[PDB]
Amino acid sequence: SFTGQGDFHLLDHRGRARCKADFRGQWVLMYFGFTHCPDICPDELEKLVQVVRQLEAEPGLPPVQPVFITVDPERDDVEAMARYVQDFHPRLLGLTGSTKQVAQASHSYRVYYNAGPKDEDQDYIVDHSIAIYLLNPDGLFTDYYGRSRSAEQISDSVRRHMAAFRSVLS
Ligand SMILES: [Cu+]
Repeated sequence: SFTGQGDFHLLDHRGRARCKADFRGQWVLMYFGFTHCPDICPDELEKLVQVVRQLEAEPGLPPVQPVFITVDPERDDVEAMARYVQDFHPRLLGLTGSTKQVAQASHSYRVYYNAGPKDEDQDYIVDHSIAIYLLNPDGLFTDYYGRSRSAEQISDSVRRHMAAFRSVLS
């Protein structure tokens, strides 16, 4: 008795907070990042935006909506997300939160990011190991992508992930 649908809750880049249930009826691309990457995110977000724009051009392919998610709150803001979305394009979506969100999400859904020690000198932040995930139109996941790729492998992989997950109404 009760559901309780394997939920989640994050802040919207305009000062609200969105639940798992709103995103139903879409394909959604989940990206784990932070508002201060030097030279990985400004490749990959533009690289993925070119794949999203290919799927605006090519008829019958899935409407892949991106979300960018902050992995640590000690350097972010909802107003920083609001810029990080819009100065790329208003088709972006920015999501943020705090410890008892991101920790209980990670306890429910185990995934890699490296919290490091330090003592005296002192570079290092957190490793964000360039993986992304496909969330789908009932609030379930399909599979992963990333590690090292570029648009020509992505559009064919999104076509193959589509041909695996399927429609129905066939
Ligand atoms: Cu990055």
